[PDB]
Amino acid sequence: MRERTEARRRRIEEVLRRRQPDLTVLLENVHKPHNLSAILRTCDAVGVLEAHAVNPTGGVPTFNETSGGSHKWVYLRVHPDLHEAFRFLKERGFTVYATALREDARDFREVDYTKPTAVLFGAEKWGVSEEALALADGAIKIPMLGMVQSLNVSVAAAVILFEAQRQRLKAGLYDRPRLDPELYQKVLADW
Amino acid sequence: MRERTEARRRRIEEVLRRRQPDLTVLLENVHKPHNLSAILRTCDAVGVLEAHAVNPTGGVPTFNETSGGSHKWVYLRVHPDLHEAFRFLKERGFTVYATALREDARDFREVDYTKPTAVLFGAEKWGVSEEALALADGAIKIPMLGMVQSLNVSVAAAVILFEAQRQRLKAGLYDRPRLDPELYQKVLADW
Ligand SMILES: C[S@@+](CC[C@H](N)C(=O)[O-])CC1O[C@@H](n2cnc3c(N)ncnc32)[C@H](O)[C@@H]1O
Ligand SMILES: C[S@@+](CC[C@H](N)C(=O)[O-])CC1O[C@@H](n2cnc3c(N)ncnc32)[C@H](O)[C@@H]1O
Repeated sequence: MRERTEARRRRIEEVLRRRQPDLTVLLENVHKPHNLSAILRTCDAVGVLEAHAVNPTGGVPTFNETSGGSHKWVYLRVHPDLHEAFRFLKERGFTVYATALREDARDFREVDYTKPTAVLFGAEKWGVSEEALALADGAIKIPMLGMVQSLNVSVAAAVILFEAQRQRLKAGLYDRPRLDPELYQKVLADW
Repeated sequence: MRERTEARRRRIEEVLRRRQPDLTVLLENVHKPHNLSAILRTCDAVGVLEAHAVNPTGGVPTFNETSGGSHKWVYLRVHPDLHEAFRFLKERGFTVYATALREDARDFREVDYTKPTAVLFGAEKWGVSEEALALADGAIKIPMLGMVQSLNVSVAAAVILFEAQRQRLKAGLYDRPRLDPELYQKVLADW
């Protein structure tokens, strides 16, 4: 009885209480199942409730590599195209930053991730599309101090999301629930 | 002539001038070529000169996934076993922290990465060995605020190395060269 409630029940709610409905990622054409799986695992670790994608892993979400069965816990909304994904996020109050390898992008640590924020990541071989850069509210970049031009996409997603995790921990966002009662009770129900 | 010198020559030295001889990683039994490749790409991005491993990808370093040909730039020293890798690092003044999923590990952001530091990472399916934990100077952990217990190893390596990159950028370690003349001229030679 308490194994059923004192454990599973209590730990799941504890985690649900740290879910951030206003922190997310938009994945544009991320092709490799290992990147999709690792990015969702990272989303779970920083409390992302639902992630977004356009054309993930061929068209249908496909997992394999990481995933402490992370896709079991992080919702993944797939959009028909980039404009719909942006319409969806903007209508919900998100500021959307595209990640870019351009030298004119803003340093990723200078963004305030405690505000509703969605960060867009692009295809492994060629990055965020020109279309996506045009839609975004700004472009951000992670400093590269060596010879290579870019990081693995899952890695870039983690560097940015854990800076968001750092800021929100300090700001105290994880200290109290941030899901309305209906949403909360509804996700509590699935988990 | 200037394409040969003004470009290749100048950009390579610029990067060599940011290499950190006293910041590294020790990879214990990291099996997947995509993790090894992504971790070396991350090492390049934060200025790691040489990385270390015991039993990488089956025994012989094997790359495939990431690598802006990152293995072209980051030296990888493979050791016969864990004790030799530790002897090698300790004799050189490194403090070695093991990464652990234990709840008694220190928060990774509370480590001062501006001192000579080596961070040890373990096998994808089961983590750092009990032997490695016994050898290490301390254990550190990245906060996990969701349902999953761990992050992808390459992801964990990047979260920790970019916190090191953040601290060293502030401390000004990347602002001046930190390689002795012989080492510098020698790596300059290969690149
Ligand atoms: C292989 S990279 C970009 C590749 C593209 N062929 C290029 O050379 O611009 C994949 C992706 O990496 C990202 N990304 C990689 N390194 C990054 C960095 N240093 N800062 C910000 N985003 C980064 C993008 O978001 C995108 O999802
Ligand atoms: C799949 S994980 C650990 C797996 C192991 N089966 C376990 O459950 O403890 C691979 C590895 O992840 C690391 N690692 C993963 N998440 C981490 C976190 N939150 N903090 C510190 N190290 C982490 C380790 O360094 C190691 O290289």
